[PDB]
Amino acid sequence: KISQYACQRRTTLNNYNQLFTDALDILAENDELRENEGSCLAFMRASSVLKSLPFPITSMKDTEGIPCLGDKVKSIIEGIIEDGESSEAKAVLNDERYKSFKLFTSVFGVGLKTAEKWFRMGFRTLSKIQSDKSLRFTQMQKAGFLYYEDLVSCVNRPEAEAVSMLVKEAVVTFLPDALVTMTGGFRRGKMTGHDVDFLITSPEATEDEEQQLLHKVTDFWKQQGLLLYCDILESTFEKFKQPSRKVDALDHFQKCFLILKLDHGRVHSEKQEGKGWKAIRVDLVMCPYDRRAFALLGWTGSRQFERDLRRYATHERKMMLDNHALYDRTKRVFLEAESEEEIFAHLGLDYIEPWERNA
Ligand SMILES: Nc1ncnc2c1ncn2[C@@H]1O[C@H](COP(=O)(O)CP(=O)(O)OP(=O)(O)O)[C@@H](O)[C@H]1O
Ligand SMILES: [Mn+2]
Ligand SMILES: [Mn+2]
Ligand code: NA
Repeated sequence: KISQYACQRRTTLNNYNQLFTDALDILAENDELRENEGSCLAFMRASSVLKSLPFPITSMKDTEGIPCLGDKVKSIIEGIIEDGESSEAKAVLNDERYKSFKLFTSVFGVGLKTAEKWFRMGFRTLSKIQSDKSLRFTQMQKAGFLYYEDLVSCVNRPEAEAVSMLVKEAVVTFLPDALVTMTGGFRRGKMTGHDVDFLITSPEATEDEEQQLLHKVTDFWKQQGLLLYCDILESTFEKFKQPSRKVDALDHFQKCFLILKLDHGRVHSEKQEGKGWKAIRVDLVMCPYDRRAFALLGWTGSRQFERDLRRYATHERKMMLDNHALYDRTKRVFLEAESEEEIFAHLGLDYIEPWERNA
C-alpha cells in the first residue's frame, strides 16, 4: 500500500511514467498561473505519486490502489493511454498566457507579477522586452537578460563540481573549519540543474564570524572579477521561536543569490568554445552548527518531498518541522539532531536517501 506522503515513498530519477507526469506537471503549472491553488496541489500530488512507481502505467487497471488519483486526474491518464498524448496539457502548451508566463519567468529576476504586467502590455517575446526604450528593469532582471543564454542552458555535474571547488576554496580562506555541502537537485542525483546550492556551517565560528563569512567570500570573488551578480539576505533566524506552521515554510538563515563567472579551464569534463567562461547561478546558505541537519534536509528538497515531510510531521506526529528546527507539541520539547537520519528517526519514518527524494 503506497502512502499518500512523499516522505514515505522512495522516488528515484528512473521515472517510468514521464508521459503522464509531464502532462500533470504542465496542468499544475497552469493552475499556479491561474491562481487555482487547490487544483495545482491535486495535480502536484498525483504527479508525485506516479513518479514513485517502479513500473509504467499501461492500463487504467494499473492505477488501482494508488492514492492521490482523483476522477479529474484519472480522466487525464485515460486520455494519454488512448493515443499517447494529453489533449488538456496540449491546450495549455498552446495557450498564449501560459507561453508568455513560461518565457518571461525564464529570465532571472522576473516573477509572476512582472510576467503578468508585460503580457497585459502586449509583449510576447524577450527580444521586444529587452529592446523597449520605455521599460525599466531591476538590477536582478538586467543580470537575467545579460547572462540569459548561459543561465537557460543546463548546469551539468562537471560545472557543479567546479563551482563546489571555488566555494570551498573561498570559504576555508576565512573559516578553515567550515563544512560546505552541495544541496538541491545535484545532491538528489540529478545530472543537470538551473543552479548550484550549498550549505555552509562552522562548528567553532562565533555569531559575528557566521554573519561576516558570506560578505567576505563575495568581496573576495568581486576582487577576483568573478562576481557577476550578488544579493545577500541578512538572517532573521530566532534561536527559540517555534517552527513554521505554513504549508510552504520560509527560511530565515543568512543567504545569498549569486551569479558567478566560471572559467572553462576549471571544468574537467569530456569537452575555448566561445568567450571561455559560463555564468552560473549559485545559492549559498549559512546556518548555526546545531541546526545543520534541519537546514541540510530543507535545502536538499525536492519541494514536494519537503511539503509532505512537514505535513506528515504536523498531521501524523503532532510535530512542527522547518529548515531550522523540530518541535514536539506533546512532549513540549525541541528535538535535537546531528544528522538527517536522526530527524527521520524522531518522526518515526524509515530513512529516505537524498537520491530517493525526487518527489
Ligand atoms: N533561492 C532559494 N531560495 C530558497 N530556497 C532555496 C533556494 N534555492 C534552493 N533552495 C532550497 O533547496 C532546495 C533546492 O531548491 P531550488 O534551488 O529552487 C532548485 P532544485 O530542487 O535544487 O533543482 P534545480 O535548481 O537543480 O533545477 C529546495 O528544497 C529549497 O527549499
Ligand atoms: Mn537548485
Ligand atoms: Mn537554488
Ligand atoms: Na524568473
